[PDB]
Amino acid sequence: QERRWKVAAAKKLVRTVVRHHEEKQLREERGKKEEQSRLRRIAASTAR
Amino acid sequence: VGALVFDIGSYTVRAGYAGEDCPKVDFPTSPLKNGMVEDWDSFQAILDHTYKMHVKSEASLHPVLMSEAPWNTRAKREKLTELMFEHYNIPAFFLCKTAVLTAFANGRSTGLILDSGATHTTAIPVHDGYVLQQGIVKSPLAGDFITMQCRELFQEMNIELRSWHNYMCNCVIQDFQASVLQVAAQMPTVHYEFPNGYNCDFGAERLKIPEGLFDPMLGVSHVVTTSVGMCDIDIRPGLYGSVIVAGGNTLIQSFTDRLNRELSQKTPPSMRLKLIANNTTVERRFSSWIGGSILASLGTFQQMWISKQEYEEGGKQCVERKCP
Amino acid sequence: IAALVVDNGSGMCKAGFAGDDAPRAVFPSIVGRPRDSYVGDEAQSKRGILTLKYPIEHGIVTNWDDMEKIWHHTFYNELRVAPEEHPVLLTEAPLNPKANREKMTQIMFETFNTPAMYVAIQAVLSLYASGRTTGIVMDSGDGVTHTVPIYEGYALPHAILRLDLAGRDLTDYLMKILTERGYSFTTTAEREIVRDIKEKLCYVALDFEQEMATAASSSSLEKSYELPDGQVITIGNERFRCPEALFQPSFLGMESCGIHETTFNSIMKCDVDIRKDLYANTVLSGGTTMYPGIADRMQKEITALAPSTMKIKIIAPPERKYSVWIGGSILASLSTFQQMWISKQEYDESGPSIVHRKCF
Repeated sequence: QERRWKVAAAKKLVRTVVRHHEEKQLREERGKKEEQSRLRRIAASTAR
Repeated sequence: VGALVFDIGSYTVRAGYAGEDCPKVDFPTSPLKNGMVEDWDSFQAILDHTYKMHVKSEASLHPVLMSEAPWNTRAKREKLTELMFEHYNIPAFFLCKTAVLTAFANGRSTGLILDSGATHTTAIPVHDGYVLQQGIVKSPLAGDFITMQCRELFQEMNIELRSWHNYMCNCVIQDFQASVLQVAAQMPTVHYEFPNGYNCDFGAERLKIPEGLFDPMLGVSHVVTTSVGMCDIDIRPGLYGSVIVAGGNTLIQSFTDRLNRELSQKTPPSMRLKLIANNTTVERRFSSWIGGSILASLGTFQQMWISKQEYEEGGKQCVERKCP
Repeated sequence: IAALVVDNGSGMCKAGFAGDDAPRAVFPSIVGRPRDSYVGDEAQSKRGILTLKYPIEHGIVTNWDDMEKIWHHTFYNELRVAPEEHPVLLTEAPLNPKANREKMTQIMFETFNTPAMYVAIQAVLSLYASGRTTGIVMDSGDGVTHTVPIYEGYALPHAILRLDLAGRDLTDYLMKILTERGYSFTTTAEREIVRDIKEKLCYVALDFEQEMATAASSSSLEKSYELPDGQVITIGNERFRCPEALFQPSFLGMESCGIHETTFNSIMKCDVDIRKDLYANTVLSGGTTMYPGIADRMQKEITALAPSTMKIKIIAPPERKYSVWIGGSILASLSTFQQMWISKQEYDESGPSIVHRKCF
């Protein structure tokens, strides 16, 4: 049973870490996108 | 405290107050070979020469606005704010693209701009007051190229066309352009006289010299038609109905006219392509300064500058934050 | 509350706290000894009455008192923290005897009495830092070498390979050849200076033979370095003579499979079904292992020896000097891993063996 269980523990840890990397990168990208959108919006404020 | 608006253009500097119609000082610019400050010290010196000799007023009192090239690199802007605030200690600052001011001078936010200076002629489509960096097309077939045709075509004439003599040598080839260059196929021509009295019957040279910017490299028409290609798809009709021209280098006889034909025959005929005829030198020479002068004057400029305050609380980073 | 990460390099300790990017304090892991025994650089500063000592021999512990005191001084001066209110995460080389594991667990619990403890291999934590699922890890550490094929965040002790060759032996050989060039390098200062020169100009040759031809013909390889005394050293072929020893143990009179040869052996020791993926998931290790021309040359060598029918996608993080510690910070910064900690009362109710019952 211990054999069965630690392999599962390793697998779940791998899934956790891969998911973490994923949101890290997605947050980076979406932050950039929001920044440029805000810049366009302030330029549209100039246009206002 | 009347706001000061300076244009640091590549070949001449146009300087003046926000509330006045004309730049009170327009003198030759060099630290701006490529389009941005190549020599900060020479740049700083000519700026110093501006505040003291050209306008006879300290920079520490009036609010100040500077205009910059559309394609310029950021590092220039951060350093400019760094140099400007540190040395001159201005109360308020701002940076705007020359193309943006022209569209502001022409009272048309959404448009496409054609201008040329030292070594560069570019196409910049501006939408909603925003320059589409991706849409910019920069070509070398600037006025300098055409004048260099003039100079060589003068040297072949074998006329006698220290740095001041070079300034004179350059000044004449430009002056000849305004009088003569128009865009046996030209019929009898002018009798333009040099100050010493030398002259010649300037024949087809007046017609072939200007043709270089269309056909010496991307011609001005090719510069623009592609630029709109690179921009968005559906705003393109807006740009075509809003094309504008600025810059003293663009001052050639039937120039704007030939541009209309080249585009009218290149654009789809169904399009509403229109050129705004600010063809007068005074219009073209002031167009950039006019937009800046208007910009500084307005009552919402009171929140738009980078006050001296923003520069203490934040360093160079503010430039990217306050100026689109 | 705080989170503690302890990375113990083969010859330099580099500790820090979870969530941090870089270790709190870093220094070589040496121990003084009076003819008060002082720690690392603390001992080094007092060389007159303290003698240098390496508790991490061969990448392995020597005497429990030595690292007891390294932790003593760590906590009291560098961290200047109360770890006994924070979890304590520690790392180890693979194939470590259970004796060392129980010993360190007991030392932690009794000597320092910190609530939460847990241990995990260096290589797997570095892989976690590398953000990949399945692959093979090369442990080009600092004092010892290993090849860890990690699968599903899970490794097979048998498949691993070992070799006690690392930056220390490379530096010793480089010192030897530099002395042979007509120089001399005896004391600690000379050792560190040789390591400095290596870190500065030494690199990994692409075609070692044509590299010899160029060094003996193109003096550009022969370069000038200001020694601490100021002396300028011409350094040509020797810029990369030592690194080639990695693939050629004969350089030092040793006989074994080169680094990539060792790696091929290891990947063969695995199961064929996923060796293609392993090839696709190369790894690197060691801050003393980033020398130019190394990743590309190793890539070429694997492409050659490894059948091209499989995809050999190398992985050479230029920031791997802390890979293990960085992975440790990441892990300690995970929610589901918090439960997995081990409490002091759990030791009090099960003894040290609880680590081998749970700490995996």
